[PDB]
Amino acid sequence: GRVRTKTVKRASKVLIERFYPKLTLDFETNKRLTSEIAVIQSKRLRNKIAGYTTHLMKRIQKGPVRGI
Amino acid sequence: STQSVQTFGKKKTATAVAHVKAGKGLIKINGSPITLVQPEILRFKVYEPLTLVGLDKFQGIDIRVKVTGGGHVSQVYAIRQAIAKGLVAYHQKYVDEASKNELKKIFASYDKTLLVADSRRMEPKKFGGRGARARFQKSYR
Amino acid sequence: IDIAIRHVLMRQGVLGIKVKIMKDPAANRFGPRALPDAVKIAEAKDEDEVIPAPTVK
Amino acid sequence: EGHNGWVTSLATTPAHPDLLLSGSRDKTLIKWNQYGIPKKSFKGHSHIVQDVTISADGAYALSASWDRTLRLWDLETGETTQRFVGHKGDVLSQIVSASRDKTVKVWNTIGECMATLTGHNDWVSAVRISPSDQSSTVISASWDKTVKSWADFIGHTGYISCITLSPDGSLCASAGKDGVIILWDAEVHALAFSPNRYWLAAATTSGIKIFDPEAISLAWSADGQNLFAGYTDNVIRVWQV
Amino acid sequence: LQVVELATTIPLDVQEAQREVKLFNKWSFEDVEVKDVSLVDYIQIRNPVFVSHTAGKYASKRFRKAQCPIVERLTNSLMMNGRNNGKKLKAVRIVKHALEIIHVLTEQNPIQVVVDAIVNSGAREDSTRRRQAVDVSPLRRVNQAIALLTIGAREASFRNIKTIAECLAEELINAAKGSSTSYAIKKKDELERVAKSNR
Amino acid sequence: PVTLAKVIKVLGRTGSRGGVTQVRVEFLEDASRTIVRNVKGPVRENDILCLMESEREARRLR
Amino acid sequence: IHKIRITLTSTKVKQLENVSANIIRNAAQYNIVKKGPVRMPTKVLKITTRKTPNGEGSKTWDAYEMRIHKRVIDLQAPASTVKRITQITIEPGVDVEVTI
Amino acid sequence: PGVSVRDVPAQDFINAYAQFLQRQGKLEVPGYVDIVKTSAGNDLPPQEAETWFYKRAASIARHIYLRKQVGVGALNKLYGGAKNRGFRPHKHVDASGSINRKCVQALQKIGVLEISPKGGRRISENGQRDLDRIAAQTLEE
RNA sequence: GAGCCAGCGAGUAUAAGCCUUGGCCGAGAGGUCUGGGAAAUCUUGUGAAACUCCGUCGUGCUGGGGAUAGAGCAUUGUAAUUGUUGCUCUUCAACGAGGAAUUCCUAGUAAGCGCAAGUCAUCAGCUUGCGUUGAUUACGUCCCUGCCCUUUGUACACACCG
RNA sequence: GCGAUAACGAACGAGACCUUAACCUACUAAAUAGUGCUGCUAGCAUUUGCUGGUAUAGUCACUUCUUAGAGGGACUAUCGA
Repeated sequence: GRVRTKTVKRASKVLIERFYPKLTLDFETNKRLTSEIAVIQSKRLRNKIAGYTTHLMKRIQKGPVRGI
Repeated sequence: STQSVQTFGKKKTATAVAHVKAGKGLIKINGSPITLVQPEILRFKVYEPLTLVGLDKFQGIDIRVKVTGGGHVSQVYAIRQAIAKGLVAYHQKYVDEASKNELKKIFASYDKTLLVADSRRMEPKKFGGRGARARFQKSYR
Repeated sequence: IDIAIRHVLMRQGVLGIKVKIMKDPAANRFGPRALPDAVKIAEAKDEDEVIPAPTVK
Repeated sequence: EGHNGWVTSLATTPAHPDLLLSGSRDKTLIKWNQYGIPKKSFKGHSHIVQDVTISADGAYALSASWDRTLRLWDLETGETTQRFVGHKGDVLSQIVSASRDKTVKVWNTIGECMATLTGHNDWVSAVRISPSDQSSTVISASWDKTVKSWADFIGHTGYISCITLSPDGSLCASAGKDGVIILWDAEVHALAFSPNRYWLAAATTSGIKIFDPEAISLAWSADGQNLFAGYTDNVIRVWQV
Repeated sequence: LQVVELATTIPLDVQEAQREVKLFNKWSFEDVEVKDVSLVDYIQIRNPVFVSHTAGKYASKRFRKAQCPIVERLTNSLMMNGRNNGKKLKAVRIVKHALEIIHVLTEQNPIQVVVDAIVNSGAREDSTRRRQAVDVSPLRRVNQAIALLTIGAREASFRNIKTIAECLAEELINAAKGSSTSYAIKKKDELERVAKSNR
Repeated sequence: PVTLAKVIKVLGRTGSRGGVTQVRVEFLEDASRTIVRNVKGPVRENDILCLMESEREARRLR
Repeated sequence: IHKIRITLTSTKVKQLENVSANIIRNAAQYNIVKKGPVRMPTKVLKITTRKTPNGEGSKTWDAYEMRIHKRVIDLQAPASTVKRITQITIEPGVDVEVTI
Repeated sequence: PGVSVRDVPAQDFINAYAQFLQRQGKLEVPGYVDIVKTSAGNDLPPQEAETWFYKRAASIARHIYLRKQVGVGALNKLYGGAKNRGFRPHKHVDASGSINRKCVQALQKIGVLEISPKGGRRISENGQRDLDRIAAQTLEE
C-alpha cells in the first residue's frame, strides 16, 4: 500500500504550523509553495510532502484536528 | 511545405514514423499499398484506421511510413497506431478539432491503443535463472 | 563514508582493521550537502505592522 | 464543452464578437450544450495554462503557462509566433509580465527582454496594462500585501489573487485571499470590471457575488448579455442576462 | 452506397467492412445469443472485431479478462502443448479454417455453434476436498468449456491424419449438439456423475 | 433440474486451501428463499449461479 | 578559416559539461562559429564477475559499469585561435584532443 | 496511374519472373544445379529441381531491385537457414556462395544487374524496365 | 523454394595479428586479392531464429529421431592418435509422451526462438545479458513445507538432530 | 503509520536514496541521426504524378523519428463509498 512515513508527515505538520495562511487546498499550488518553503533534496519527497499537506489542509477545513 | 503532419507510433521496439502530407488518397507502407505488406491475416489491424471511420478522411492527404524495429506483429501494431495518430494530428492542425474529437472517440470506443501507446517492456533477465522470473532447477540432495 | 582496511602482520597471525568515518554532509563540497530525508523548512517573516488604506508617495 | 480539466482562463475581444478562447489546465486553450461550439485546439503547452487574453488587434492571443514561458499564438491559423523565455518561475499574467521569479520583464514585438524593472518581494500576481489614455501606467499586484503600480497600494491582510481595471484606467479592484474587496483611487479568483455597466461580477469559492466546482475565470462578454464562467467540473455554464 | 475511390485500390470485401465489423468479414456478431443467462455477463460478443488478435491487457486487473473476445479466448487456449507456446498466428489460421469447416458442415452460424458448445460444455457440479461437491462459478464453467474443447481437439489431432482444425471442428460440432460424442460432453458427464455421489 | 440463483452478497473464502468461497443466493422465482452456498471458483455480486438443487445448506467445509 | 574539430571524452558528466561550456565561452569572446556540441551515445563498459573468490555458496554476480561520454564540436576558425581555445581548458577528468 | 514491383505480392511476382526468364532460355544455368545442395545448413536439394535456379535468380534480381549495392555475402546470409545440428541447438548458417555468385554473374550477362561503385551490384537501367513491365502484367489480371 | 522482422554488445597495425565488407575460385568446409573501421562513421539494417505463404510427404519408428561407425575434403595449433572443430557421402541405434517421486513460475511473466559477451590459437549442449512470438490459470489460503509476532508449558541451553 | 501509554527523547535497519524502463511534437544541438526541399538521374506513366537513385557545397531549411543535458511529469490528482 501507500502509507506515508514519518518524515513526510512531520514535514507537513511543520509546514501547516509555520505557514498556514499561505498553504492552500490545491496540490499544484502546494507543490510550488513547498518548493519555496522547504529545501527537500528530491522531487519525489517534495511531492509526497506537498500532497500529504494538501490532504491535511482538506481535512483541517472541517474543524480543528488534534496534533497541529 | 504545403500541408503536412509528422507523427510516430510504437510497440515492443517497433517504431513507425508517418508522413501525412496533402495528396490524392494514397496510403502506403514503406512504399507499398495497405493491401499487402508481408502477411495475409493481420492486414485488418491496419485496415481499422480506415473501416472504423471510412475512407473519406483520406481524400486529399498522402501518407508515408518508415517503420523499423521490433517484429512483424509489433510493426503492424505500430503502423496502425501511427496511422491513427497522423490522421488525428492532421485533423488537429488543418481540418477540424471537432472532427478529430469524433475520430478519437471512435478509436477510444474501439481500442485505446490507437491513441494511447502500449507502455510494456521486456523485464530484464536476472542471474540465477534463465528468464526474468524463471529459475534454475533446484536439486535437493 | 570512507573506509580504509589494513592487514596488521602480528607475530601469531594477521589482524585486520577497518575504519569507517561518517563525515558531516556540511563539509561536502562536490556532492550532496545533506541526507536525502533531511528536510530544511525555514522559519517565517510573516509578522508585520499594517493599516487598512495607506498610500504613501 | 470539451475541456478535460479546470477551465481557468476566459477573455473576449471587441473585434470578433462570438469569439471565445476558454483556457484550461490541460495544456490546451480552445477556440469557441448545443450553444457552446468549439473551433480549434492549440497544442504546444507543457503544463497548467494559467490565463490567456485576446490581443487588442482582435486577431491573436497571449498565453501564459506554469512552464515558465509566455506563449504567443495565432488564432486564425492555429500557430504560435513567439515563445517568450526568461521568467524563472510560473507566469500567470511593450507587454508586462508577472511570475514566481518576483520580477517583471518587458517583451517587445519580436520578443527580446529589454527592461527589467524589479522591486516586489513575494510572487508578483496578475498584472494589467491600464487602458488609460492619460498615461501608460500599470497597476501591478503581488502576494506580499503589495499592489505597487508602475504608487504603492499596500497594507493588506495577506496575499492577493489578482487585480482588475476600469475601461478608462481609473479604478482597480483588489480581491482574493483578503476577504474584503479593497479598492483604491472570501477568496476571490475571477473578479473583473465591465466597459458598459456598474457591476462587480466575481467568482469567489463560496459563490458568485454582485453589486462545488469553481470558476477561476468569469470574464464579461463583449455584448453585455453573458456572464458564463468555467467551473472545475469541465463546463462553463452559459449565463444570459 | 458510398464511393470513395482513392489513389490505391481497396477490394470489394474490404469495402464491405464499413457497415458491419465482421470476423474475417464473413460472420456476423449481432445475431448470436447465449442460451442461458448465467453465462452472459461473463462473455462479450456485442463488440465485434475483425481478427482474434488484439493482444489486450486482460491479466492486469481482477476481472479484466471478462472483457475478452471469445474468439481470442479459444485461440489463446489452443496455444498450449508446449512447442506451440507463443505461436498465435498459427492458431488464428487454425480458427479461421475452423469457422470455415464448421460453416460448410453446419447450417447455423459457426459463432452460434461455438457459443452453444461452450455454454453447454461447462460442468455444473464438481467437488473439492472425500470431496464436498459444490456448484461451479460461471467464469470457471466457461474456462473449462474452452479448455476441454481445445484438449479434446489436441489429443484427437495426435497421430491422426485429420488435421487440427478438422479435429477442432468435430469436437465443436459434438459439443454443440449436447450429445455424448464430444470429449468435453463426456467429461461433463463424469464431473456430475462423480460429484452427485459426493453429497 | 437447474434452478437459477443470483448471489447478492459475498462471504469469505472457506475451504481447506481457501479455493472455495461461501455465497448467499436468491431466486428470481422463489424470491424470499435466500440460501447460503459455497462456490468452487471466482465470485462477484449479482453473479447468477445456475444450481441443480436448492434444498441443502453449506456453512463451512474442511 | 579551417575545419578544426574538437572531441573530448570523460567518465564524469558534470566536469565534461563545464569544460564544454568553457570552450564555448572561449570561442564566444571571439566570434568562432559553433556547429556543436553533438552528443555521441554513451559507452557502458559492463563486467559481470562472480562475487565469491572461490566456488561455494549461492550463485551471485556483480555488474560493474564504466560509463564513457563523447562529444564533438565543429569550429570554423583560423588555426591560431583553436590552439589557445583548447590548451587553456585543462580541467581535470576530461581528455581533449584536437584534429583538423 | 501505372504499377511497379512494390504493388504486387512477392509469391506470384517471383513466380512470374522466374517462369518468364526460364521461357527465354538465355540464363546460364550452371551444370551442377542437379548435384549440388543449396546450403551447407541444408539437408536436401530443391524439389522442383529442373527450374529452381530460375526461381532463385528471380528472387535475387528482385532483391537487388528493392535495394542498392548488395553483395554475395549479404545474399548468402539472406538465403541461409537454420542448420539441424543434431542433439545440439539450432543456429544460422550461411548459404552456398558459388551458387549465388554464378547466379549474379549470369544476371550480369543478361544485363539485368550492373557492377556498382565501391562494392556490390546495383540493378541495370534495362533491368528496372524489365521487372516493372513484368510486374505490370500480373496486376492487370 | 518464396517473404526476409529486433535488441544488448565487440573490434587492430612490423601484427605474429582484431571485426571483416566487396571481387574472384571450390558443392561445401574453406582459399586468395583488395577495401573500411581504434569505430552513432566500417563490419551491421549484424536481412537472427522461431513465424507467414506456396509445394513434396500422408499416420509408419515412415521423408519422425539423428546415436554409433567407415571413407574423404579442410581449418587452428610445434603437436589433432583417445575421432579438437568445420564440411561431403554412406551406416540409421534408443525413443510411440515417461513409474514411485520432484523443480520453476503471475504479464510483455511462463513457454518458444534465436542473438551478442566471458571462457577463447581451436572448441558452447555452459553462464551473463538482449531482444522476437507470446499464453492457461489465481489475484486467495494456512491443508503441506516454512517464516514473523503474542500467550502458554518445559526435567531443553551441545538448545527436539534436545 | 493512526493511536495506546511509566515514560521521554533518540540511533541503525525499513523508507527515503542511486541505476535503469516507461511519457514530453515543451527548451538546447546534431557533416558519426533523420526528415524534407532543390539540383543531376533511372523505370513506369506522360498532368507537375508513382517508385527510386546521387550530390558532407546546395557554400539548402529544420529537428516529428534517433542521439544526450537541462528540466517537467504521479502526489494515489478529482469523484463515489
